Amino acid sequence: QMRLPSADVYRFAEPDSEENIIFEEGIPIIKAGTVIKLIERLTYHMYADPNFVRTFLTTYRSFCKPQELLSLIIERFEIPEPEPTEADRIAIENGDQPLSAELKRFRKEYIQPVQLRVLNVCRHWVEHHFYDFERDAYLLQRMEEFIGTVRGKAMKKWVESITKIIQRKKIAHNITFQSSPPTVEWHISRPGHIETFDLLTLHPIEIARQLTLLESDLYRAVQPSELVGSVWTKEDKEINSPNLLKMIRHTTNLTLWFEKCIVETENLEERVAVVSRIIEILQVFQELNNFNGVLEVVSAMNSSPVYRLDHTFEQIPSRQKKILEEAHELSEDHYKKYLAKLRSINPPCVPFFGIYLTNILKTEEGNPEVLKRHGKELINFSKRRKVAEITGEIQQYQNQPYCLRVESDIKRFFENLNPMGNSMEKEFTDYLFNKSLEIEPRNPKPLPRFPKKYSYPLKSPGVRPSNPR
Amino acid sequence: MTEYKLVVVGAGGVGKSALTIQLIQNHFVDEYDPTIEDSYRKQVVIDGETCLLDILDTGGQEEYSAMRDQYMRTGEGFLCVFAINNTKSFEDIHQYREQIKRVKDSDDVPMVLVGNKCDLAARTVESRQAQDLARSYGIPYIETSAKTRQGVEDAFYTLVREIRQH
Amino acid sequence: MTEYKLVVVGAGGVGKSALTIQLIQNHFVDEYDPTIEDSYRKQVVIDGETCLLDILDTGGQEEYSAMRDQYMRTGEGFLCVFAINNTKSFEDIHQYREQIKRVKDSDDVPMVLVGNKCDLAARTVESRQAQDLARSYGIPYIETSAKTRQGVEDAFYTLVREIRQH
Ligand SMILES: Nc1nc2c(ncn2[C@@H]2O[C@H](COP(=O)(O)OP(=O)(O)OP(=O)(O)O)[C@@H](O)[C@H]2O)c(=O)[nH]1
Ligand SMILES: [Mg+2]
Repeated sequence: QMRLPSADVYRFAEPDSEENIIFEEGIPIIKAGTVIKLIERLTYHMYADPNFVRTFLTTYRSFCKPQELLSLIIERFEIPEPEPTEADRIAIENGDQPLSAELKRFRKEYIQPVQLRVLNVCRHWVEHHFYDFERDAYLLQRMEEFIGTVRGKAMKKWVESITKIIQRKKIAHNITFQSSPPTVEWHISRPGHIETFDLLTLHPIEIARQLTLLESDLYRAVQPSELVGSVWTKEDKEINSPNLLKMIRHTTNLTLWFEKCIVETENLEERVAVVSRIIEILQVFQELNNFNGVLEVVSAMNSSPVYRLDHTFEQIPSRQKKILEEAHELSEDHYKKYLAKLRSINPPCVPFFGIYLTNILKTEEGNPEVLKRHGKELINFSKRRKVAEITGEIQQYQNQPYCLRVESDIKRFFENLNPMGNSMEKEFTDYLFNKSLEIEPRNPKPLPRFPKKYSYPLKSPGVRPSNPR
Repeated sequence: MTEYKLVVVGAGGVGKSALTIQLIQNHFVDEYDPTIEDSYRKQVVIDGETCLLDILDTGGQEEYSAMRDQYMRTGEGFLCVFAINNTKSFEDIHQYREQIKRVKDSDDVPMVLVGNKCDLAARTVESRQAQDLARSYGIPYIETSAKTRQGVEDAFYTLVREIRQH
Repeated sequence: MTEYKLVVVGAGGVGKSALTIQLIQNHFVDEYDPTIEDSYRKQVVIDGETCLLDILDTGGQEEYSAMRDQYMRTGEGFLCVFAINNTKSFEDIHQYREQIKRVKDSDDVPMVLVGNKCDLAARTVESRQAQDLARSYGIPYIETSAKTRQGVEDAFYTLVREIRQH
């Protein structure tokens, strides 16, 4: 049995009680607790839980301010060591050197792990949640002063390290692959002739690849700070969730572009060619595990303007109808099949972010911030663990990069796509629907004929990659 | 038994998710997990008739505006929600109704107008303005306070009645 | 899918972190930041089966025997790493094996002996000496380079296969 400092000179030694900490019914899992108890466990001396550190650092701002968090971990770090024991006093009083058995044990089993864990929190804080520091300069000065006060040849390794990470973070990612990326594919449009780039002139395989690289980069850029507290749904969403919104807006624009390409091709035969090309792009998206790409296509095919084009879908080959149907099925029954498929593939992949947003929002609106026990308001940590489980799954899929070569011009083409032009949403959306009524009138109005608009061959080069280089 | 597919639509931040949660979840359990299977279905008894409610709430995904048509086509009845302290969300209702009519290709779709009280900020849409809008559309108006659970059952049950009487 | 808890151990500076980050992000970390304790997650298909890897990257030879034991309790498999250009790190291996055997109280805990930094020409530990040690423990020996990525997947995935057949 090891003695702890007096709860009178060190606040993190109060014993655990149903009034300051609650556990979830293999390390313990915290359901709720006071901020002091949460910090104690965040830096517990008995076991490790890097998972706790990420959860806490990702979600603490709703129950503790940055400045207060720093003050508390500094207090946690400053552990008073015990007084010599009776055996030591005897030795000291005889003029001998004390064995200090308990002092040495206390340092090895309590002080060292607690202080190392506090420093670990500081390191992860600065390395992965540096925005707290970018937004508050005094907080950073306090951190630097603290790390700079840490004495001892032992802690030296970590002090120097954290100091360097901090400096690196203030003044401002190579990739190695198992294999070599496949060769870029070209169809009608040739390299350098960006003016000719379009849905049917670029190779469908390369369209899916370049959009996958683009969508992957957008997905990988979303930080947890843009999600916690449901900030993307609030009035300052543009300020707090810029990367998320940019990712969603690209997806929306691409869906609208697919719809536009379809309804503006008035000639039935050419429209059938346009729809088939888009389904081939979906097929490559599936091969690449770009789920965001797959749903962009499904969303377009199920939009009001396109969904009603019976004469067009009637001419689509069965193998393609099947492909579209199976893609559509991923979202049915609340994405049941999509969730099963995502959990089974081999990354890299580009997940559909929508699911995550809804789950985070509901977790936050359906759980209380605090649980009350005997008049005490304990932080509801299980709520935070649930949100961090979601941000954690998002981060896991953000790690693996795609082994595909970027083609600058094609990438530029898609970055600048603007189907809506200068029109407002409602007007553009009404335009697409009116175009749909024009090209395929409601029954019993007869189907009119329209002149061709494409002067180049409409035959698709297919979706199987070629291999010459 | 009959299953009713209900879709909750409206501007972001009006409390659509809280309504769904309040209707579905167990209000007598410490923790709620929306990632759990079928946390969107609830068996209920309405006017002595037992049925299964399947609720699609896309709160949080409002920015994916091009996915709206697809999400809406899955429903038989719709809850059109606005926040009583947010006039813009009230003014958006008209377009949501028109879009629902378009994707269901019918001028007579089962729906209920729902005004939700999200917090204690000042109300900007009065009961009469909303009642008049609902009357002009020929649909019921229900006011809720998802936070206190008032009117939640009423909003969904009223919608189911609209579906049964279509 | 099955979850596997892997733990990477070995003397400080051998490449535990670089190996893990290369596996996780396909990125080579050139700077040296001593580790205290970090965790990573990786979904990957191995032998046609989808796995969820939990990788615990520990701090090495930092003379914190107390904490180390803490990491080994949870792990299902261990990657015991040394650098082929550092004899002392090779000599530290048996200490880790003994500790693991002790902590988990078992003579056949799944593990892989990893000789890292095989991209460097100044080798001081011969493959034969390491292979003999691996045979004495009844485990595979795999040489790797977190820099070039050589043998990295092989090391981690072989460990997964051992945990799976155990
Ligand atoms: N040339 C080469 N250098 C490597 C290789 N692996 C790691 N290094 C270098 O070795 C140094 C220490 O690598 P780390 O991965 O931090 O070592 P570690 O085992 O995690 O150290 P602790 O966390 O202190 O226990 C770094 O400067 C890396 O860049 C490798 O395969 N080849
Ligand atoms: Mg390390």
